[PDB]
Amino acid sequence: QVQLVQSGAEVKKPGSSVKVSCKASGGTFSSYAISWVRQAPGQGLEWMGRIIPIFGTANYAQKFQGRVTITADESTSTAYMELSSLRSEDTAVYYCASLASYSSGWEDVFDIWGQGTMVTVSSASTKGPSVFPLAPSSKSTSGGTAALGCLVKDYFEPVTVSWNSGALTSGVHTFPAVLQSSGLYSLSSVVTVPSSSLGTQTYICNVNHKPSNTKVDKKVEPKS
Amino acid sequence: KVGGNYNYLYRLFRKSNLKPFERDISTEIYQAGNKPCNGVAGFNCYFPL
Amino acid sequence: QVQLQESGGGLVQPGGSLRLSCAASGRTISRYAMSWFRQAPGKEREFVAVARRSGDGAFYADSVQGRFTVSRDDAKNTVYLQMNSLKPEDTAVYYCAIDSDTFYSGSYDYWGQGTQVTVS
Amino acid sequence: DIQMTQSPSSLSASVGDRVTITCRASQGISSWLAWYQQKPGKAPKLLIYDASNLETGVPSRFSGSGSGTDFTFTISSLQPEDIATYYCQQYDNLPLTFGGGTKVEIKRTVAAPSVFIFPPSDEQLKSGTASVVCLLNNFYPREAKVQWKVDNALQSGNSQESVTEQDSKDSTYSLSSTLTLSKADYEKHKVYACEVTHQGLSSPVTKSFNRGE
Repeated sequence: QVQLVQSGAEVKKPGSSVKVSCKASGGTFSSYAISWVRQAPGQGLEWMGRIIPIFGTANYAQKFQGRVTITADESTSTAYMELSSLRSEDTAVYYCASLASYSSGWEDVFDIWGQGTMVTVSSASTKGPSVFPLAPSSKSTSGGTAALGCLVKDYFEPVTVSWNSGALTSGVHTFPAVLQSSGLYSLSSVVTVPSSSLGTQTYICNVNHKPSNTKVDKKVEPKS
Repeated sequence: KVGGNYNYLYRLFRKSNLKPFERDISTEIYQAGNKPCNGVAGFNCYFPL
Repeated sequence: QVQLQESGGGLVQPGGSLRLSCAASGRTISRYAMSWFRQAPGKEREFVAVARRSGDGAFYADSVQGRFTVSRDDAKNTVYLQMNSLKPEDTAVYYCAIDSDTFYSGSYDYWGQGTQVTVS
Repeated sequence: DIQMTQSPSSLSASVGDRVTITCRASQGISSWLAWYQQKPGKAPKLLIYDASNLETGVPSRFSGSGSGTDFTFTISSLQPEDIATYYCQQYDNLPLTFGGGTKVEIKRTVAAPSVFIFPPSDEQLKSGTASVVCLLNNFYPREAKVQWKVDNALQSGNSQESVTEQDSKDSTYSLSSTLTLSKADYEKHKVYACEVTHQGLSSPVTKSFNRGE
């Protein structure tokens, strides 16, 4: 089976020429014309980079020409992309894909996509989660249950949350939240529980991030 | 395209001929005069396509 | 500031169909939406329908979906309603209402008056 | 500017509806065109890679056709799994750009929502900050009221929002609004609240609270 793989998720910074790499498995790397896809949350396919490794020719989209470069090194069986002058729109799940549909008899449709990674360039939040609680009143209840929540918004990579070791899930929710005007991100979650346990069970909201592993947990305390 | 279209590929160099109406799908690396280039560099071992 | 009127209704034979209309003056209703209500004589109220400007059809209450149609005309501030298959449980007065909000997708509903629809 | 667009931003329909929807572009082409389906933040599906051609994996419910500047996307039935967006992208020339697409949701009866209010706690006060969230859940439509009624007044510019996609379980929705404060504002704003009005609501519902709790 054929497959392409990038390196682990990482952080990219503007104002310099960064060296991004990804490998192709299954047949020689020289057999596939590799295309880079910066699939964004809203936008879909991309064509900002295409390289035929053995011929060495590469073309780019009108947005990236002049400042970028691609280099294929078959010694380590890797294809490199020199990227510079980044903008905030680069928040996307990147894939290096095979555009090798010329020997297939089909006109260059993409067939194989790599595992891809969520590149971190924006000023969302990690490294020092300042969690604080949020507690409803037991008057706005419906269905015989009450809810809880917490929120984090401080510093900079993206954020992820958790409460406990996945014990009770009578009801849970999460939102693709927004970032504060300061340019820093906030995220929240909600869980529900019968009214007798609300606040008395001493719930705790925890937050951690992969790039740094800064783990902190602080409590929540609604009223019954 | 004005300065691109590198996905339209064909054959400009290869050694062996194929018989009439024979079937072939090969895209293997070409030899380098010496023993072939098995996924490595060599003299030229230029690509089929 | 606020003004709306209606027309139609009366005492009619059951089993057939009927129409109902409503309109407003003093303003352009393109910002708001329109809804209708029903209330049998000496009893409580019930929902009828609502009109949306997107033109994606119409919405009605649970038990009145398959026999009602509603329409609206922004430029004229008019609301139109139609009903079919009269039954002893729907013999009632039908009110006109405006789903009002300041250039918004949501709305708070304000009611006016209605017309009589009574079976023989 | 070779770009394609759709006319009903939020195309709604029940399960098993006949829809002949169109994707129109400024310039017409006879080849090098495809259509996709996609979730928010996930790769696109190879649904229609060519004009009037269906590839493996496509269900019989969807199909494509057309010619010129307009192309008709035929829907024999809309499955509840189709909470997603369509696209009508082209790849004819070098300077490419992506389409806009349309949003899809399942038309369903309306249900009564769940409404909550999230006042702050004394830990926020001792820490220097303050905030409030009031939430809305289990409603069908794609938009509803979470209006900010800080001291019975609207606020914008320093507030935040939070919304989900359509809950594929019973085609429901949720929505919320947020607040964040310094001290001086918390000290002079006495009664906080967010007012909600709903189709099946006869009077504006007001969820309020105070600072001392």
